[PDB]
Amino acid sequence: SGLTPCKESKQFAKREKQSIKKLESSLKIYAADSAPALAINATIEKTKRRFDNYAKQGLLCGADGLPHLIVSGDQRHWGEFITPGILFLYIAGWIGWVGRSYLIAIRDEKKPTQKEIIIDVPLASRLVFRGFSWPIAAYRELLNGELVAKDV
Amino acid sequence: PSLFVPLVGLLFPAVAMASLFLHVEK
Amino acid sequence: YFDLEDIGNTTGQWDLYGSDAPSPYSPLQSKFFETFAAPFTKRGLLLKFLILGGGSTLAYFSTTASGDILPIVKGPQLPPKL
Amino acid sequence: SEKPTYQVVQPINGDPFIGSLETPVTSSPLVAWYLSNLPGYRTAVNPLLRGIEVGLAHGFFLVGPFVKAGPLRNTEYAGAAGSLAAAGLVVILSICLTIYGISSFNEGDPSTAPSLTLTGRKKQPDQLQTADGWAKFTGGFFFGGISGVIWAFFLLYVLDLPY
Amino acid sequence: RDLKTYLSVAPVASTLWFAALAGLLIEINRLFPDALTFPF
Amino acid sequence: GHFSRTIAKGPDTTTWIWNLHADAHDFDSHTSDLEEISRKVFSAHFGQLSIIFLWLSGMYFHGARFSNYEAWLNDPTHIRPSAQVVWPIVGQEILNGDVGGGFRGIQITSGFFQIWRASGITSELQLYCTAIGALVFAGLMLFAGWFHYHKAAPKLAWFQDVESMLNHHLAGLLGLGSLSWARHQVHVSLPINQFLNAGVDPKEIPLPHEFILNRDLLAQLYPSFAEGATPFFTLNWSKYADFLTFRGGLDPLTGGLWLTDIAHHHLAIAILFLIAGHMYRTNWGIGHGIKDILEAHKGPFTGQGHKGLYEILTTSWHAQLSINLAMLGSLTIVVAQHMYSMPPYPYLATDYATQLSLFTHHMWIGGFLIVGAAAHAAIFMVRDYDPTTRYNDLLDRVLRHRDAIISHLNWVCIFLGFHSFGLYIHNDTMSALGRPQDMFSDTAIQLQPVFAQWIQNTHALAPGTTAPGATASTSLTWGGGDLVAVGNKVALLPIPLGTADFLVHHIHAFTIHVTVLILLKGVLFARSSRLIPDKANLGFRFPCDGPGRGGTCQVSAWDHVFLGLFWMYNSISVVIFHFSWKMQSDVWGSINDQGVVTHITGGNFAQSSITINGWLRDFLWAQASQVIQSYGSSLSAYGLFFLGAHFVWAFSLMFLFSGRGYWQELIESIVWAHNKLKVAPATQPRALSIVQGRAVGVTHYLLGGIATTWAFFLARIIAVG
Amino acid sequence: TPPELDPNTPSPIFGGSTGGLLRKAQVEEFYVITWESPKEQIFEMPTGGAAIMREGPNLLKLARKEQCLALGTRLRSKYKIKYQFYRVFPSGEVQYLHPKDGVYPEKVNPGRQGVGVNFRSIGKNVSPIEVKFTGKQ
Amino acid sequence: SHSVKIYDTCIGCTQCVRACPTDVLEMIPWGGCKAKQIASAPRTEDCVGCKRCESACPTDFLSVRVYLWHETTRSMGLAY
Ligand code: CLA
Ligand code: CLA
Ligand code: CLA
Ligand SMILES: CCCCCCCCCCCCCCCC(=O)OC[C@H](COP(=O)(O)OC[C@@H](O)CO)OC(=O)CCCCCCCCCCCCCCC
Ligand SMILES: CC1=C(/C=C/C(C)=C/C=C/C(C)=C\C=C\C=C(C)\C=C\C=C(C)\C=C\C2=C(C)CCCC2(C)C)C(C)(C)CCC1
Ligand code: SF4
Ligand code: SF4
Ligand code: SF4
Repeated sequence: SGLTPCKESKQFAKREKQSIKKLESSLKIYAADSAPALAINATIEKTKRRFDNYAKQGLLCGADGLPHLIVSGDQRHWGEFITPGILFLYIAGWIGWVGRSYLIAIRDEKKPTQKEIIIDVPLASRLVFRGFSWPIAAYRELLNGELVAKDV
Repeated sequence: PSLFVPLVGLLFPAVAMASLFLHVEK
Repeated sequence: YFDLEDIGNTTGQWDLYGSDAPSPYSPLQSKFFETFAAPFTKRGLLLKFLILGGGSTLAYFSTTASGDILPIVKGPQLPPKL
Repeated sequence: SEKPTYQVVQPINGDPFIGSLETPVTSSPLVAWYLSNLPGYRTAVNPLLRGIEVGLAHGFFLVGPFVKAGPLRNTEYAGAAGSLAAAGLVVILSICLTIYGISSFNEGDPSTAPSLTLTGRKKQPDQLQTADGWAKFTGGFFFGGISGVIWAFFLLYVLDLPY
Repeated sequence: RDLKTYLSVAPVASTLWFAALAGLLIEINRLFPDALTFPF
Repeated sequence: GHFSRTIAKGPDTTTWIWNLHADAHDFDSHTSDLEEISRKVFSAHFGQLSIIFLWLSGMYFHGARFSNYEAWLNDPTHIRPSAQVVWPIVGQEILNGDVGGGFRGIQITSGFFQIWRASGITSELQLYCTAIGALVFAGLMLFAGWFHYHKAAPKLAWFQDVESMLNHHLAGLLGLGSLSWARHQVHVSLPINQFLNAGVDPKEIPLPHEFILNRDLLAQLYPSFAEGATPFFTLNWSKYADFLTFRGGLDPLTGGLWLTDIAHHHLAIAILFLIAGHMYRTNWGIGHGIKDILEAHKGPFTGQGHKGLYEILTTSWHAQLSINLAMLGSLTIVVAQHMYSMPPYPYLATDYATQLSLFTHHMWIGGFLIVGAAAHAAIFMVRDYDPTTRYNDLLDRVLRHRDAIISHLNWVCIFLGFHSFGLYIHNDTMSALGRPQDMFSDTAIQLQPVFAQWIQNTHALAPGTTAPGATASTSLTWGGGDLVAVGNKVALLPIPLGTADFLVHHIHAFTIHVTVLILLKGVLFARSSRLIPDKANLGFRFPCDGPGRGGTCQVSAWDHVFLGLFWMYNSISVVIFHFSWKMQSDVWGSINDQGVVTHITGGNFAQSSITINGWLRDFLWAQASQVIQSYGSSLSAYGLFFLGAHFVWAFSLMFLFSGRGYWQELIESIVWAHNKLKVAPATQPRALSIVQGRAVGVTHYLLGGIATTWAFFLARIIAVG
Repeated sequence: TPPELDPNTPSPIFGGSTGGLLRKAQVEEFYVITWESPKEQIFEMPTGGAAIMREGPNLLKLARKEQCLALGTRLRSKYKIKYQFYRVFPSGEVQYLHPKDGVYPEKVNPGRQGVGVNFRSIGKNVSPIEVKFTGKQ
Repeated sequence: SHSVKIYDTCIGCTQCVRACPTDVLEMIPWGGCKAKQIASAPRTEDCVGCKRCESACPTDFLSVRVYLWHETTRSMGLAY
């Protein structure tokens, strides 16, 4: 953390100006009122906006003038990894739990492989939303989240 | 001096390859 | 059609292709060659003579004026940091 | 087997179960006559005499390439002395010949060569093979090679045609 | 008409699913582009 | 497997899924009924034609709505040809770059812009119609296949009448096709382009149909059109010579072949294909029995010959497919080497970016198709070769002395390999040791290609002497002292041939001979071998026959195509490299006011392409700087694809250097982890088959390798040209 | 069973090839195969192509043994033909192999001798052990 | 040459024999299974070691096992 925040940065600020000047260089040959015109100018506002937002949310920015994320767990920078990370695992589990729940329901009777290549069973009866509460799989763990066939 | 030895370092492969050839076909 | 356990040779490509020629000979000049090529006909003795004939290679390199073994002269480069 | 065959590719010596076939290149009187002659062939002749012919011819041939394409093409100093190089090759080439001759012993069950001509005459042996025979031949080659080398240099070390 | 449904229920399902997923993701990026963090 | 019932049966392993696609088009493995197969493939061709037709519709459509073709028309010299536009999402809009004409788009290299100008197309209105007409055709073609498989499928007897099919295809399609196009040229292409070369502007050009109706507009230029009766019926034909000529060479203002020549060309080609169309026997007497004529040729060397061929090439698709693939591929290659030397389109040669990519594209397509000929030729030997019913005798003997052909071809490759690559290793060693006199160079011991230099010499002195009607040369690479310069760019110039040109041709001799070796060895030894006397019973596509006999890996004819596939890559990959450097170094460049010509790399080909280090530095390292510095610019995608290809390529080595036994054992440990958590699929996961792993390997190798140059070349010529 | 023996028989029509015997036959071994055809048919012939079968005893000389069986197994299929092949050697000698018992190996016969039969069952093999043998005895 | 063994876990389906192109195996009267036959490996000298026999075996793991040992011309599959 030798980095000083993107607000009091001279490099990250300089980098903003450099990028928009190059974009401005391009619209000079098309004449305003034209299509390639807005597209360039629309790109410029997005450029200004993203530079503006990064300074707001914190983001430390190294000497190179680009934001560096801090994943130490620091409460000041939770939004840089932990909060998106919690969101990922949620969806990651949800997918995992829904998929597992499917192959389980299929196994008894029928031709199980038939359901795997073709699933004219959609979410089975109603399996998707079951993922809304996947984390309750912790309670599935205390019972039989795992099979006892091989080892423990 | 050093212009006598790298060739015997090349006479030696000739000698070694010949001897070994006789050894392996025997 | 023609397989004969009696002769196993013609059965196989045992026969010398007509390129064999077991004909006469060549002029009497041979009487000369047989006299002077004899020491090299012994084998093993010749193997040695040729290897020790490698003493020629040593002699030829110990004494050799025109092979690049001299700079010829220059002032050498320092050169990246001396 | 002549001559209304109206076709070329007679099975090798009448045997269609031995791999090879009869073609003009394989068997044409001109080719056959040519092949029958030469030192490698010409069985029943002294091996030393044959090596000399072969050796002498090759040694002479080797000089040209070495002298012309040598590191000193291109030099009085290396005007043709490179022929010495051609000579060295025949020194080495005589080793390879000598060591190969040790694959034939002196017992020697002389000759691994076929014991019959085509036409299955069933008569005669070859003798190039065998320890004594092969060795004579090398010695001839060595002799023939060194000489062919010197002679070719000779003419070149005088020449006049073609400068 | 049972047949068309099944037909749409093979690996094509994957394309439709990933097309729908892509559309969602792109549109999310339209409304919230250049997102390096979750700040709420 | 949808195609077969047992195949469809049920899935127990994942191998079923891979097999399903692998034998999807393998029509002769689904039935033994020849008629059923033929009916299948015939409909399949319709479905193909629909796709390429749809493909064309999108090219015309995009040219209309998403291109600056009109803008390029007025100022072709320094406007960059661009079709297709990128939506401004997740930062994409940077790929939209300055291409001139006040337009933002990706610069293209297909060459449609040059095609459209030649056709006399002037407005998006015209492109819009052609797009719809193509879609209408695409609807037909797709419908036509459905109609000829479910409603009215032809008999086997229909397909077997090859004589009738021949007569039509090289007359009804070729002849009238050439003739029909010949008409559009002199009525639309030639008049309109004549205006375009006069700087009249497209909107100031009258509409094409006004040229056809009243002769007045078309007659003021090319006054032979003035006579209503026309001198054609007078059969003098000398009067017509104004709109068509045998001038040849190149127009100094448009840089393409004179349309004045191409019209005459098609006029000749048309009837030449119309006459040659009247050859084979049908129903009304006059004609040939190809069966009869084929039988007639026999020989002291061939004994019976060609007898029985007609039976083979009328009952075996793979036999016909091999022949067609062998020459259609060969045709694509000569197309590449005829369009570069004789630029047939207006402002084509000037557009260096298009020319490099056109030549390179045709070389790969031609290269691939030829390799495919090897496959189906081998498939024929395994599946359709039956001496009992269809003996040829030509095929025999070939099989009879097959150990001979391969052994000789084996030797030639070694001779060529030494006498090609070795020379370079010589030069690389003599230069490193500080003795350039020793090297094979124009400055030292030179190996001049006097034969090629002599053929070019006679082509230069051809007009007037052995070609009176020819005013100028065929191509300006055979010119002598001529120089065409469209814009500030050089369209074409006499191409020199030196010792550096002697080496590279001998490398192409090599690479082609080895590629032939691998493929031809797989075809002849497809059925039997001393090693495997019954290989034909193992099929065409099998991995092996065990570790026995020391090891019998890749003995299949399939694997010979697999090995020869890399070599076809190695081959072309160096042809296109020869093309790129030679054109940049000794042809392409800018011409000044005085007449001094500066080439892109400045004639460094002659003394630096004789070294391996020279290609690695002066060519690769040098000309890469564009692709590796394309970040933050319009050519951003090429930089990424350059890196992206390098990956799919190194990704192939994973499949090629290993075997499935390792992977299956690894999966075992992974299946265990699944069974612990109730997440084991009923469809048991299996590793790829031994043969599939090779198929997967070579595809990614070719993709990553080919793709990687694609980005190489397209980044280079665009930034420089 | 008494081996029948082969003396002289005519060879099938063919005209030659480059896949025939070569030197190995002269110095090590070569294999011959005999079969009787009820018709002058046409068979593929390994290591080449197209040869007329002939009608009669039919005698053919090949190499590797395997080449003979391949032909023989094709000879038993397609055409309902019985066949037998031997290993000639270079100095006469009469080694007759296959069928041998006189009844095909695939068909169980009364007095053959097991040779290399393990009544342990696989997976019950040991681990070395620096002593001679590998454990799959 | 190569070393081949047969195991009592065999069921006498005779597919290993039909697969062999050199005739290394054969069937044998036995009392161990319903077929009352069992594979035999008398002629290991002609064995090339291609494991065609193993790819025809239906027993859970092979009743016939080929152990590639010393190499000979016959095992090397040479015709020259
Ligand atoms: C009009 C609608 C229609 C319908 C309902 C059918 C229905 C059927 N067809 Mg027919 N067919 C049609 C149109 C249709 N077809 C057309 C327009 C053609 C001309 C090309 C054909 C040519 C054809 C042949 C040769 C055969 C059939 C067969 C069949 C039967 C089996 C289906 C099958 O082949 O497996 C699979 C179903 C598919 C849809 C496979 C996909 C193939 C399409 C064309 C892919 C499209 C190309 C794609 C864009 C390539 C780019 C991919 C890219 C994204 C990477 C089934 C009754 C088969 C049969 O009779 O069984 C023995 C058969 O032999 N069809
Ligand atoms: C004249 C054109 C032509 C035609 C009509 C055929 C027809 C056929 N071929 Mg042939 N082939 C050709 C050209 C042709 N081929 C050429 C030029 C080659 C040399 C490369 C081959 C090499 C070849 C082999 C090795 C085989 C065939 C086989 C077959 C048969 C069935 C195989 C199948 O269904 O495909 C299946 C289709 C797939 C498995 C799809 C594979 C995925 C492709 C290769 C990826 C392509 C990448 C893409 C272009 C770019 C990347 C896109 C991606 C990133 C999204 C069928 C008769 C098979 C056969 O056994 O014959 C009966 C066989 O094994 N062909
Ligand atoms: C660049 C080439 C390359 C790549 C990318 C890999 C990658 C991998 N190897 Mg491999 N390997 C290679 C070359 C390569 N190898 C070579 C030359 C050899 C010597 C023969 C080996 C020998 C080898 C062995 C012995 C093993 C591996 C293993 C692995 C896996 C390790 C798991 C991992 O770290 O990340 C996971 C995967 C990746 C990082 C790459 C996945 C590719 C992308 C990221 C997937 C995304 C697809 C994307 C959506 C595009 C879609 C395409 C579209 C057409 C659908 C990984 C898949 C091991 C393994 O299998 O562990 C499980 C292992 O046992 N490799
Ligand atoms: C030094 C410069 C002078 C050039 C001469 C040397 C260069 C040319 C090489 C000589 C080849 C001889 C061709 C004889 C002309 C010729 O081919 O004769 C063809 C000859 C004719 O047979 P028939 O008369 O029976 O043909 C009619 C019937 O058989 C068919 O219905 O058939 C054979 O020769 C069978 C054996 C094949 C011969 C294989 C040799 C193949 C050579 C391979 C090299 C190809 C080079 C191509 C380069 C483009
Ligand atoms: C905090 C943090 C961190 C750290 C981390 C760590 C270090 C941790 C850890 C961790 C660990 C060390 C963990 C472990 C574990 C374990 C186990 C043993 C597991 C399991 C599991 C399971 C069983 C799952 C299942 C499932 C589910 C539930 C979902 C879906 C899927 C399935 C279905 C698959 C860092 C600092 C980095 C970042 C920031 C934050
Ligand atoms: S590793 Fe594969 S190709 Fe090699 S012997 Fe084994 S099965 Fe055959
Ligand atoms: S490995 Fe081959 S030769 Fe040996 S027993 Fe098995 S099938 Fe017979
Ligand atoms: S495959 Fe196995 S079970 Fe069948 S006969 Fe051979 S050893 Fe016995």
